[PDB]
Amino acid sequence: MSKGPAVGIDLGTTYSCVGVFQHGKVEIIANDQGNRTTPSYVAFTDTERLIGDAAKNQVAMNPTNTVFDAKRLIGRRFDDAVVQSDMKHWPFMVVNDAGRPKVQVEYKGETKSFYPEEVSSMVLTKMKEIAEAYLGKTVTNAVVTVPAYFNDSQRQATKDAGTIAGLNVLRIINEPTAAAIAYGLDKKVGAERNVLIFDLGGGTFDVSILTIEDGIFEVKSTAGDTHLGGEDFDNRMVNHFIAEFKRKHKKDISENKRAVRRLRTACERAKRTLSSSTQASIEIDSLYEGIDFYTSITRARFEELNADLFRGTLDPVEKALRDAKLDKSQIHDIVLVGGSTRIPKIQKLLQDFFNGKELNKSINPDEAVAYGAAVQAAILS
Amino acid sequence: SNSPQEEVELKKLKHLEKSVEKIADQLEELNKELTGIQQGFLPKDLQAEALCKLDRRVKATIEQFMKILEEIDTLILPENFKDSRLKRKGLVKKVQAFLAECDTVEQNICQE
Ligand SMILES: Nc1ncnc2[nH]cnc12
Repeated sequence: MSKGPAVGIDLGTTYSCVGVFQHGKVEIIANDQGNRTTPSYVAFTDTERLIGDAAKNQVAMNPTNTVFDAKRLIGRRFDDAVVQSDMKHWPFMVVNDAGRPKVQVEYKGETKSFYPEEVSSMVLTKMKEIAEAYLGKTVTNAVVTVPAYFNDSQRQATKDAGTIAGLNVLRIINEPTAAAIAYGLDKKVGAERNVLIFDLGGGTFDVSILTIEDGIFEVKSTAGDTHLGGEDFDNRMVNHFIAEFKRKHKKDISENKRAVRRLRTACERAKRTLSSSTQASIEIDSLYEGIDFYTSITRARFEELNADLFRGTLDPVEKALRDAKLDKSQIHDIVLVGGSTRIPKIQKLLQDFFNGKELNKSINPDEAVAYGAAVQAAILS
Repeated sequence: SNSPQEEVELKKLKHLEKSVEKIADQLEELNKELTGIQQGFLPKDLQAEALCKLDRRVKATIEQFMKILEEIDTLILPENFKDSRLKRKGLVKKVQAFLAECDTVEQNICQE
C-alpha cells in the first residue's frame, strides 16, 4: 500500500468520526459497515477483541466485558468526583491501580485490566483502519480533537491514546476550535469575532465561547451538562408510550426488557423523523402480552414532553455569555454541533434567543468536529 | 384489489422470513445438543460444564432474533395491505415462539 494523506479524528464519548481533506473538500469516511461515525466501544470475548460497530452490536450479549465511555475516565485520577459518579452507571468494572482508574474485563478466560488510553487507542486504530481501507493507503498522520475543558492530564492521555494506536499525532485541538475551523470563521472579515458553539451530542452538552483575534482562537468560557444528550429526549418519549399503553390496555410493559427495548428503538427512529416531518407513526406487532401497538406522535407532542429539557439548553448559553463578559448581541456567529441540534425546537429556541440570527448548520453536526480536524491535518501536512 | 406497491412490502417480509430460518437453524442445533446433554450418557459431574458451554450461542441467537423484530418494527403497513399485515403478524409470532424456546435453553444451562 502507498503512503496516504493525514486525517482528522473526532474521538467522542459515544461515537468517533474520521475525515480526510481531498479534492478541495473534506470527505468523512464511512466504515466497513458503511457508517460515517463509529461507536466508541471495545468488547472482550472468550475468543477475540471487537471494536466499533461489532463491539456495540454484542453489548446486550456481553455487558460486563463491553467498554464504552473511556473518554470520561481518560486523564482522570480514581478519586475524581466524575470517576466515582459515573462507574455507578457502567456495567463494567473500574479498579484503582495506584490512583489511576483501569477497566476490569474478562478477556479469553483471564481477568484483564486496561488503562483508559489503551481502550481509547483501540478505538483510534479502528479509525486509522477505516481510512486505510477507503483510500487504499497507509494512514499514520492524524489530528485528534479534545473538549475545551480537558486539562493537561486528560490532553496528554489522549495523545498517549494516539501514540499506542500507532498514529503520528500532528496536533491536538479543541472540539469548539475544530467546529469553528470547519465553517472558516477564522477566514472572515473584521478584526474580532465572538463565536458561540452549541454542541448537543455524544451524550454531553458543551457551550463554548471563542474569540478569533487575527486567526487566534481564545476560549473565553465553557458551560453545559455532561449527562444531557439524545437519550434523555428518548426517555421522555418512552415514558409517554408506557403511560399511553397503560391508559389504552391497563397493562404495564416496563418490567419486560424486550418490549421496552422494542418501544425505545422505534422511539429513537420516531424522534429523527420528527426533525424533518411534523408527525411520526409506530407499528409494533405483539409488543406486550400479544397486543399490537399502532400509534403516532406529532412534533408538537415530542416538543411538549421535552419542553423543560429543551428550554434548559439556554441556561448554559446565558451562563457562558456571563463568564465570557459579552452581551448576546456581541456574538458574530452561532455554530451547531452534534446530532440533537437537528431538533427544530432547539434551533428555534436558540435562534429566538439570538433575535432571529442565522445558525451555522450546513455541515453535518455529527461531522463538524472531524471536518475541522481534517482541514487542520491538511494544513499541517 | 392487489397493488404493485404491496409486492415491495411482501419482498421485505420474505427476505426477513429467510433471515428467521437461518437463526432458526442455529436454534435447532442448540436444542438437539441440549436434549443430547440432558438425556445423554455424559458423566454427571461433566454435564454442568457441557450445559453452560451453550451460553454464548443461545445469547447470540436471542440477540439476532431481537434485531429481526426491530427490522420488522420499522414497517408501516396500511389497512388495505391485508396480506402484508397477516405476514407481518405471523413472523413476529414465530420469532416470539423462537425467543420463548431460547429462554427455555437459558433456564436449563449455567444454573446454581
Ligand atoms: N435527525 C435527528 N433528529 C434528532 N436527533 C437526532 N440525533 C441524531 N440525528 C438526529
